[PDB]
Amino acid sequence: GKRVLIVDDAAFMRMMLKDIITKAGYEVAGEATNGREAVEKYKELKPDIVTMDITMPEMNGIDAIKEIMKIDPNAKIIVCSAMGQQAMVIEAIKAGAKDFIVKPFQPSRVVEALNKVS
Amino acid sequence: GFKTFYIKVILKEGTQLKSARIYLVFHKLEELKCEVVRTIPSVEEIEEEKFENEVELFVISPVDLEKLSEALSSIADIERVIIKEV
Repeated sequence: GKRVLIVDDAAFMRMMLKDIITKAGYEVAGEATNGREAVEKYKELKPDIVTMDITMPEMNGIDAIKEIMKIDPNAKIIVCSAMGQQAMVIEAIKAGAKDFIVKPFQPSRVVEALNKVS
Repeated sequence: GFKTFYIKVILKEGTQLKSARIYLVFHKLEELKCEVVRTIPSVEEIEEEKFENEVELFVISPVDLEKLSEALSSIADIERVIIKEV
């Protein structure tokens, strides 16, 4: 019930999230570097929670959210954004995302987001 | 016999993307089928972040205090949610 699928292009960003997740009592189900891989990993890993980076519009994290929602209408997705992205975040929430966190990652915020989505 | 509640959402000083954080509150209220009657500041100002660390709402709710408070407490990154039946 604490398995997370981490989706982010940057290896360092995923590392920072893995560290927070582990220290917070959750576990890394797996990771993806893009949205296409995210949907594939969602089907195979069946994670409880997904963290989806949407900081890079070209990466199309929003489309991956919609695809994951189609695969599982009960999916629990936490969007990872940057400052100034309120419009994209609101759009992601309407697409099905449950909550959001903002970079750079603040452990206490990530921990509460994980706890609350559960 | 619906109910009307006064709600005050208080955010922490550093809270990022406050308009999106507040949107989550509006999204939760709509999920519970509540109707927002009035807000402080106006909806336009909220969407433009023309506020500090708190937002006030007056809503008509088909659910009671306990379920409403439980639902609003499920939102992360909120210092406090003040709810009073009116």
